[PDB]
Amino acid sequence: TRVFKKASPNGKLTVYLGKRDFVDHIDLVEPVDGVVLVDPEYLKERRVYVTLTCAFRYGREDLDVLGLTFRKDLFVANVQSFPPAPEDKKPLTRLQERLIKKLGEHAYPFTFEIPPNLPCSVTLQPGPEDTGKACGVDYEVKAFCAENLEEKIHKRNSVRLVIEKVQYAPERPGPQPTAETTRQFLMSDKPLHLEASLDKEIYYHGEPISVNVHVTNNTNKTVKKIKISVRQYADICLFNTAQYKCPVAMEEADDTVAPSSTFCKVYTLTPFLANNREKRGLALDGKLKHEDTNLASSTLLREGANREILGIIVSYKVKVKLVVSRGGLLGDLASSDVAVELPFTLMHPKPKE
Amino acid sequence: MVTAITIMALYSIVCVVGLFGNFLVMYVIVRYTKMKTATNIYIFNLALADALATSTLPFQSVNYLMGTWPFGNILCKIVISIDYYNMFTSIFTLCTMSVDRYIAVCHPVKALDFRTPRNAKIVNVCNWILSSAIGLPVMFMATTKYRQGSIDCTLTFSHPTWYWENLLKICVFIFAFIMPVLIITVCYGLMILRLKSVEKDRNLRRITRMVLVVVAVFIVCWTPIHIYVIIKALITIPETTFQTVSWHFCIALGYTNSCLNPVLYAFLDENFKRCFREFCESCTTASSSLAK
Amino acid sequence: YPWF
Amino acid sequence: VQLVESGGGLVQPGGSLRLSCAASGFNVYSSSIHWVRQAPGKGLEWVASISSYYGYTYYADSVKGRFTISADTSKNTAYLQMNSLRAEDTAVYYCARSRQFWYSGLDYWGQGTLVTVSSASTKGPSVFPLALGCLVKDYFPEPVTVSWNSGALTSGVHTFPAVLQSSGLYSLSSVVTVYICNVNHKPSNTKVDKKV
Amino acid sequence: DIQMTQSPSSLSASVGDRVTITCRASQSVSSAVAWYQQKPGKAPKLLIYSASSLYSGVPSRFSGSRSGTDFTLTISSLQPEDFATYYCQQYKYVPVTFGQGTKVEIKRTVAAPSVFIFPPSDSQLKASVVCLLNNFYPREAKVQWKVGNSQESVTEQDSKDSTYSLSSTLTLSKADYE
Repeated sequence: TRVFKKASPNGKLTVYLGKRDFVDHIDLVEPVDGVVLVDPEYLKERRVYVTLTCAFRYGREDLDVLGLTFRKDLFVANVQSFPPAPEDKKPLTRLQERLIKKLGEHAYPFTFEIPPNLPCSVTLQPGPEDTGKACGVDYEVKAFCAENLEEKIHKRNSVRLVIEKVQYAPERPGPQPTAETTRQFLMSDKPLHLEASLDKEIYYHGEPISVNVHVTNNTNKTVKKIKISVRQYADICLFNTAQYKCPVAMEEADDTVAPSSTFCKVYTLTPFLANNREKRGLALDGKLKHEDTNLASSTLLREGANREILGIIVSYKVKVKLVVSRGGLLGDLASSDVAVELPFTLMHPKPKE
Repeated sequence: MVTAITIMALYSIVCVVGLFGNFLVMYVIVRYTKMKTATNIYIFNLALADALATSTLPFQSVNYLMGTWPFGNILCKIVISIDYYNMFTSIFTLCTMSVDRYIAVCHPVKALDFRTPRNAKIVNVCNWILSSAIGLPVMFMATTKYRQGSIDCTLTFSHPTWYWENLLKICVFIFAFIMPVLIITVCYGLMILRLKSVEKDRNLRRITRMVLVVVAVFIVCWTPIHIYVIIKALITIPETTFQTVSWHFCIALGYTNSCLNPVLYAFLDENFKRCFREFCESCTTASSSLAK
Repeated sequence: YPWF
Repeated sequence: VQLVESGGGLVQPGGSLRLSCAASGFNVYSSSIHWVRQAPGKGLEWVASISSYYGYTYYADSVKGRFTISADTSKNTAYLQMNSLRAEDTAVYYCARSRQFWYSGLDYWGQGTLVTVSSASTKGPSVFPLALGCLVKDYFPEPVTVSWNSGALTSGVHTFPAVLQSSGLYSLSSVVTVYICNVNHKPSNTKVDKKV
Repeated sequence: DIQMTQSPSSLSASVGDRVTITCRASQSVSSAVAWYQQKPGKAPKLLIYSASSLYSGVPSRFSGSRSGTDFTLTISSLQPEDFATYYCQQYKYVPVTFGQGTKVEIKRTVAAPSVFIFPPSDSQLKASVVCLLNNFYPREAKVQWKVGNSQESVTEQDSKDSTYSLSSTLTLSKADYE
């Protein structure tokens, strides 16, 4: 068994973490267990604290706007490890007890209970080279030695490790995605009828996505092209929450549909990161540091939870758009569009033990 | 004499201060920080516009003291066009910076994609082109007359003077005084209410004081000249020493804003302050065993 | 603004 | 669930060759494709790798500039273009598959195709008796089939692996102990029947 | 670059015995060590990954472990189908480097070769002497010159008597032989 360790620049206090990936179950989040190793000789009268904070970054690292920091703290938890606080009566995890047994008597445990229904670790892709710091939600465990919390702490006396709060695909598949849209232009005849569906709701990263398109064009308007695209929606929730949109994959076929006819076809799409390196603000999965990441997994939320959850909430949809040729007595190059949306889930399969 | 040299001294000191500050900020921006952000481009554009606008102070000053324009017709047109073009350019650059900060604070999600430096360059070029719609026509009507005893540089109208001159006056009043102040005050008010909608309290108070002082200096510098121009257009005024010191003082304050803009937008920026000061330890994450 |  | 390799054969020093690895049951974006070669009588050496999810592409330090790996995602196939094939490139090239996300070793490996870059050509095996077995020399290229009495005493014969001689052409030997030995060379269609 | 030292290069065990294969890494790889098994004439097959996790379908008798930069593959009960060549890879950094390879063979009693000498046939010198060692054990063996460079070839372990075979050939001149 191996555990992660990090030491302060002065090398006096070091903190031990069993793992750096914490699974976010909908009902509860896995506890953040760890042990900090200190020494009474260095700390004459100070008390060491461990703080777990959730940092959300609004914009670029440089302020350049009245000198204010675009960095919100969505959740901050604090605990006094040494001396052992008689206030908290939390038990000891088996990993924590093993760490205490392995380390000396100068090792003290800390545990964090992350409340449920919080944003996961998501980082926004900066696209072209503009900034040196990432932008997004992340979690970090910091342990520092100080006299009291309301005090500036030197960077030489504090450790800090980024941790990931991740979610995995649900063990059971859901209802098959399906969308329908009927449209008539000038009440000529029976309306155009578009039907689209996906083979399954939950897809994993790198798997192809099969879109079953079925069109019965009963009107007199010919369909020029059919465009299938996968779009990533990032609910960047804040004061006056907004919506970010980005086409991750696309396929614009030239399959025409004649009036009073039908056309059924299956289009296979695959969202991957090779062709999406130039899209600024694309939600990534948010690893520890600059490393191999992928498209951010769809955020799972409780159906009976609060809607105004700050951070980034990632979701994916498949848009099937038919561009119909427009023109009657006067022949122009204008066109109309009939589109449907098929929401699906993009996650990682649960690791097998 | 005593009452005819104070105006000259005031104009000279305002001009030299403006050019000194503008040249300093231009050199620092172009040499040290190297214009790698949208804001840096915005302050650089403001500095260029303000320096160009203030560079015409010696010409007007020597026209005042001599009572004539000894340069010539070409310089007459050049100075008129420069003054009008760069005054509009400065005010409109202020407006664009105000709306940029409003978008940055009120809509950070939209600012993440709407503050690309290419977009800033496009905005500044569009501003300089839009300000040209008065810079060229004034150059197309800036010939000089041999006035009896003077060669004064004025604006020519081949159509009814009392109509087109008042039209230009009111157009400058509406498109350079009231709409810009409206844009600035709305943007900064939306910013301050968004900030107050939430150590942070002291920073918020500092930001409120900064936006308030910017608005106050703009609305204190630019309103007296426009108000007095309107009053002069409406009713004739007798000429006295108080008249000839006030008329000029209003202009001096109007260029004081041009000087203060660099004194505020640049010399208080954090990155600019760091560059000006220049001009004048983390372990790695490893692993360890765990006996069973 | 005005030319004096 | 299957990896099929093809495009290997005799090449001359400096020539070119292109190997194809068709992946059935795998997605080219959810899995990375690796090429591992095994020299005759040696260990495994990684050659190249491609990650279609990221567009990344890696090569060994001994194959950079010469070897080129690509992938056609439509057919779920990976190609390895090999230019300037030096004599040290004689090996059996395996195409392997690993999980693109959270790499967990080479789960699936292909049967592998032998790539021989010998500068020699097809030659005939010269049969010399040993007064009891027979020895074949200059039998290029591999393989060489040998049998005693046309397959009668097949149980009690020991055949040694072919060793590349200094001339480049391989050689093989066989022995039987208490007749006639028959040898068939498939790459040249030459059958020789000798009696010790 | 990381070089993995797999030892021993070759071992001889019997059915039911316990076999340990050692793998040492030059640098420090966290857990990115995989063990593969390759039989003669067949592609390698992954056995363990992450230096401790058993791959699906692999018999439970195979077990891996780590102690710092020293990785070990253990077979609790050697089976006749579990005698092949085992490699040790490290996928922590690119390039991925494999081990030298440990070859497992069946253990039997010591056997003595029946040395034979065959002079070159007249149909060839119109020129290569050979020394032939048949049915010897263990694999290690030497040769003695008796009448340029000599080439030696060794076969795989015999399926019948679990023995080996060796033949060393050398081309001579017409001075000593004639």
